[PDB]
Amino acid sequence: PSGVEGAAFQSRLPHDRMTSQEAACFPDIISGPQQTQKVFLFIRNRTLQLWLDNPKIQLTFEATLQQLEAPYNSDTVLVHRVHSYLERHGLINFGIYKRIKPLPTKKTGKVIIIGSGVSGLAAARQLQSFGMDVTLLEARDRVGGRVATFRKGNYVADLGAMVVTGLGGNPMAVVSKQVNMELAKIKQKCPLYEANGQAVPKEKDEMVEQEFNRLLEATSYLSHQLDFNVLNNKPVSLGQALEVVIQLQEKHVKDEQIEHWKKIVKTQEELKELLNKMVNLKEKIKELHQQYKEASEVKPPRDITAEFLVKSKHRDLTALCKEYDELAETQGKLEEKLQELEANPPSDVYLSSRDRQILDWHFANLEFANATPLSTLSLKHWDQDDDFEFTGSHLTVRNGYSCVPVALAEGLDIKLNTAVRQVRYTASGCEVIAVNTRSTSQTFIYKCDAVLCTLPLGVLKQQPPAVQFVPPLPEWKTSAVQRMGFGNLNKVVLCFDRVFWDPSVNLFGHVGSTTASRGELFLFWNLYKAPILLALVAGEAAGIMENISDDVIVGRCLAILKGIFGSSAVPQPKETVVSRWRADPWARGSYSYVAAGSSGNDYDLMAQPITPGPSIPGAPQPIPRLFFAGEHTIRNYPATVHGALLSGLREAGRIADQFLGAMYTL
Amino acid sequence: RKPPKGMFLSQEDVEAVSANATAATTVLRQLDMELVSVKRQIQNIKQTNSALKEKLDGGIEPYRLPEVIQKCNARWTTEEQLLAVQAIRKYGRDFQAISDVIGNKSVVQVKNFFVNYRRRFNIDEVLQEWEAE
Repeated sequence: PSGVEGAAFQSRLPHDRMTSQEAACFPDIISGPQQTQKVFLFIRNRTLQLWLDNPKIQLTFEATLQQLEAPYNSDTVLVHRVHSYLERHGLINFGIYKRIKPLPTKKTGKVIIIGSGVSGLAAARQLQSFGMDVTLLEARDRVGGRVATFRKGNYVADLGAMVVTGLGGNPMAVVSKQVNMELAKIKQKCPLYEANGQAVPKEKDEMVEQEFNRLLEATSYLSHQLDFNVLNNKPVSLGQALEVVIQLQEKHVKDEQIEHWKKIVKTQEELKELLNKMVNLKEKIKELHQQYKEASEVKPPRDITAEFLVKSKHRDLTALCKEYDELAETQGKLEEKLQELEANPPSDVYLSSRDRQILDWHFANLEFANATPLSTLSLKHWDQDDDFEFTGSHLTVRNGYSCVPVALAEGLDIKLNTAVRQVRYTASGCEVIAVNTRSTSQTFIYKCDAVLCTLPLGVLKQQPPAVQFVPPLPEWKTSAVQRMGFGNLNKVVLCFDRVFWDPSVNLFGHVGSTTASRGELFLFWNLYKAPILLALVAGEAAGIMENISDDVIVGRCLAILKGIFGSSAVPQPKETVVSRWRADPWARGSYSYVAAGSSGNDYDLMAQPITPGPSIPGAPQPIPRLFFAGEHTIRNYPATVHGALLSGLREAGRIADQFLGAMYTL
Repeated sequence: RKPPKGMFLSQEDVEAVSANATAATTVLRQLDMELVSVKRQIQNIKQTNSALKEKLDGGIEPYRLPEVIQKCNARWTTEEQLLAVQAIRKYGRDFQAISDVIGNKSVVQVKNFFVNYRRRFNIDEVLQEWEAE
């Protein structure tokens, strides 16, 4: 898409229609004459365009109106309203921009931000951008949270996020223009290699891959058409539904065979009933022939009864002889349907042991995508966020994705090595109690107007609590926290001094031995300028490899790589690193997933803020004080970096609208 | 509306595989036995038919007679008339059969004769007595 209309697309916005968001801030416009609505949408798109075409400099309202032309620049307040709404909700002037007008020296309001993960920093920058006082509290000694980059010498390798999924409407696209990230396209070719060490043949790679995708479709059919979504009171998972689909295929494979051979019996028996006719007829023919021969032996001249007997037996013999002839056209009419059927047997198996093992690699890939055993994904909802898929190829950050948080953290008040231990929110404000991670006796008290929680969902899930809420979070929020899913996947970083793989291929697979070990080191990535290969541990493997010695794991990688490339070509690695994200107490997982019994609606609960009760009973209903951001809070873009960012942009807008007022609603 | 093609997924089927924890392994093991059942019942009659197939070794070639290529004629000699009556006594109204017995008379005259000499040859008696068998 292109024009002002592409700016709306690039901002994840319908260009021809007003969002529920905009109806909220412009109830006059959206309830007014359709002409005004069209005027409004043009100013939105045009403004977005201006920002997008140059996102290194602030888009001031005056700069904006200058470029707008009549009749669109006739109503200065509609332009001011639009530009303000956009700026507030981070659709424009978000990220790292040069500020045309420097920030007011006098701040208003104090916000404490828990965690300097991307969602954290994104709100922090935005709130500071809006004239608020922000401090981020951070347990780690570095920013970025789950954006974690390895660096040593020239070696660079993301332990955390490492891919940008397409700039087609991706906010990272604006970020990349602002920050210099070396964005390198990922070539989608991926050769699998069985446990023996040798490539799957294209014939096989494709007939299994297509079965996988057909199998996925099948589950969607069970889900949406047959409403197979509950089973003995429990909710159905994607994994269960895949078994039931594979079974029903296996069941029909045998079903056809039974129908086939039961055709061969239906014919062997027509044959049998026909041979019996043919034998018994040869015996009537044997007897008549004897009889006619005996009657032709009576020498002539004979009486007429005796001449009748010859002529009669002769007609009678010829009658039976023509019957036995017609019956050997029919014996030779079934002796060949029989031969035909025997050469045309249906399929012997549904899938072979070697089929089902390459199918397991394609499942490992899903287990990777959703950081969890498919037995835990909701069948109905695991893919609820696929309409918002970005367009374009997938990319990697060749210079390490930490370059972005580090960029965002610039200019911000960040207390590192500061672990929050308790959150106190009252009708009159909030205080956050944190400790020094080095020495846990040094204790800190932070008073503030509002708290923004970007605590990972695994942290929030922890029993007993890593962080206490005073007062406790209401049940509607804690229930969503249980219900949701926080999964796990890990990485092994292999640092070599020779490039010994195919450089023109970015990623290649390893097919596992069992279904149980399908995710154990099933995929490798050649993403970096330097000689680094990167190995994935998905599915049920993820959680189990975490209790295994780093060296053993590196050993298995080497083995797998020996099998592929030969025991000679694979050196000892110079530097090795293994992630253990479920182990990390500042994460307790990698990202979230739509657990069975969960829905994308839980993601909305996760973001709804908390309002304390009144201090003095019978005093008016207070302001909300506890706000939530981070990957698990953004329904339409969970479990990603762009989604984290977006939730951070989101909470900064509502915190400002709460504590600074939204003047753009009149 | 409909599954991907070749995938088999009927309401009836899905239920029978979920009914209990091993309903899947059960129904799949019932077809394995239903199939071994047929497999050896095929090979049973494959044997029986082989046997029956052998008893017909040689076909019926020793048992054939050459063809009477005989130009059809019009006049009824007494021998041909006498053969007719006897054929009627042993073939009823199956005129084709009679024509093969008498040999040089076609069915129309065979089906004729029947009325020309009906009183003379007492055909009603003859057919009457051929009806008692």
